[PDB]
Amino acid sequence: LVHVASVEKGRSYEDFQKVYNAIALKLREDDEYDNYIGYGPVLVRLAWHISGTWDKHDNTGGSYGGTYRFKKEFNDPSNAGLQNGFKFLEPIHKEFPWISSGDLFSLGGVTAVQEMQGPKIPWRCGRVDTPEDTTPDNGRLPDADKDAGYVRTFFQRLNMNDREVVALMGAHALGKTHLKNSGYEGPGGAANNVFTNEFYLNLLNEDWKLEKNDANNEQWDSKSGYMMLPTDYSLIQDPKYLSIVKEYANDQDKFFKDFSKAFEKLLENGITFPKDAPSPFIFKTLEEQGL
Ligand code: HEM
Ligand SMILES: Nc1ccc(N)nc1
Repeated sequence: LVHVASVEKGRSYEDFQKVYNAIALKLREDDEYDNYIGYGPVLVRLAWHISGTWDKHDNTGGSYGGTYRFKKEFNDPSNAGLQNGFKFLEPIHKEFPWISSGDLFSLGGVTAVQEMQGPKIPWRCGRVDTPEDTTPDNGRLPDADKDAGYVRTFFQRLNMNDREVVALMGAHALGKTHLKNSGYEGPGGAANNVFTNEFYLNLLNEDWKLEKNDANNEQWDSKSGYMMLPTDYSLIQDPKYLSIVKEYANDQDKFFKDFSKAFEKLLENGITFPKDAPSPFIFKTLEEQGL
């Protein structure tokens, strides 16, 4: 099962920078969403969930085919809430109808990370929409009520190692859990629409108490009003994860560089890029363009 990247006909860096810019401008404009968190976090989660269906064993799922647009995947219980991200991107797709769905969803996540002052994430075009019957069944995205061994084994299916898993999880500084979406409630820190290494600092420095929420699920709560999922907290229960948590808590630049690599890899799993494919694009932020 081979998915070969195919550049949208005649398109180049400038075309994709325009799509970036439209996403970034709408991120700025539609600022009220989710009690003024804005759409950044949900777009990052959308990019991850459309990628996280991948299975290295047979190359099913993954970002390439854009299959989130089909009802089976759109209505995955694991994807509850992501409809808000898709609705955000609808006017973008209308303005730029030539971009593939997988390119749009993945570019949304890259744009969100960068516009929230995160690391640059190199991004490659050429995902191609595939038919409805290529949509992966529900149940490939991870549960949150589990322990470190679960997390480790889960991410092996995505070809991610301990350092890549701990780096990716730093995205949980962003946005919040919403009780009605996932059965968990609250943010992981204070700056939840700015991309920082706060997730690791909060894991190490807050006083965490294991409580039940209003959906009768356990989660870890701090008196500052932050929360951790059981799978988040597992990163300080397992000694191998804990060492990497401490590394990223103590080195912002290292976290940014490792996140950027892991997130690009996540968004590109399953895709074969021709030797003659364009190099990865690194988009300028609005701020860098004076826009
Ligand atoms: C063991 C792996 C993970 C689990 C179990 C997990 C679980 C969750 C859950 C339950 C939520 C709350 C959804 C809702 O109520 O709205 C959430 C939110 C989020 N997740 Fe994860 N996640 C995992 C990994 C990741 C990864 C790898 C990324 C991306 C690099 C990521 C990005 C996000 C973001 C940005 C949000 C906030 C969304 C919002 O505010 O709307 N997650 N995750
Ligand atoms: N989205 C999110 C926020 C906080 C935590 N701990 N996990 C996930």
